[PDB]
Amino acid sequence: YFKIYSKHTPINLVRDLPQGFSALEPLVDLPIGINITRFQTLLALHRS
Amino acid sequence: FQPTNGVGYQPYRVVVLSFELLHAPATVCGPKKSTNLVKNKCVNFNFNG
Amino acid sequence: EVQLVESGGGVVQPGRSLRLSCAASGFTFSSYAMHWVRQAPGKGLEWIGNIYHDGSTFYNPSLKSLVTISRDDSTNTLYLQMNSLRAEDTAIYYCARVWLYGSGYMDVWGKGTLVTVSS
Ligand SMILES: *[C@@H]1O[C@H](CO)[C@@H](O)[C@H](O)[C@H]1NC(C)=O
Repeated sequence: YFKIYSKHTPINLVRDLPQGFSALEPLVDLPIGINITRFQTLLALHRS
Repeated sequence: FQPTNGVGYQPYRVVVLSFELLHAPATVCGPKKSTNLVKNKCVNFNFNG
Repeated sequence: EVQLVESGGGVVQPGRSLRLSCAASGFTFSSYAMHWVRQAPGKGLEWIGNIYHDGSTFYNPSLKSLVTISRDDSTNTLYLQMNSLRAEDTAIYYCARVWLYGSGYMDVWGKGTLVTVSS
């Protein structure tokens, strides 16, 4: 099972992580049944 | 295969279903016949397992 | 194609014998097991007998010694000898065919023959 928990928080801090408490709700459980050992974030470029 | 052939030489389409019971989670399950809901009585409830 | 035809039905006296024939056309008679089934008017179907390629005949425990199943493979036919007819045997008879290398699905069916016993 691949559990994805997520939480959206409205913040106004400029640089670091804010200090507080916010429990993450379970969003989606995936029946994948596969081995995962590495991950990578996907970003977006800005073109002008 | 010809329409004039009798039974035994006619084309038969075969689909074979094989089940796997490995350590993977059982994604494939049978249909879930939900009955009506009865309140205020001592009943045997089965809610989502 | 596949076809089962029957003969021998009619209105007969009780205790007189009958010989019902089930001729098969379009398929090879071997490798299949043949059934005799009857249904009474107002009543459900009742199975009578089975016969195989070997010649092993199996009867219903409910009715004993009344019928005799006789297979013939030279001309692909099936015979039923009925003896000591009672008044309750008025029925529509069917010839059924099951495949020996599978489950007991009776596949295609005979059109049926009518047997009326009277005095
Ligand atoms: C998962 O992958 C890693 C690296 O490929 C391997 O060392 C590990 O044994 C694997 N685990 C399973 C359960 O296959």
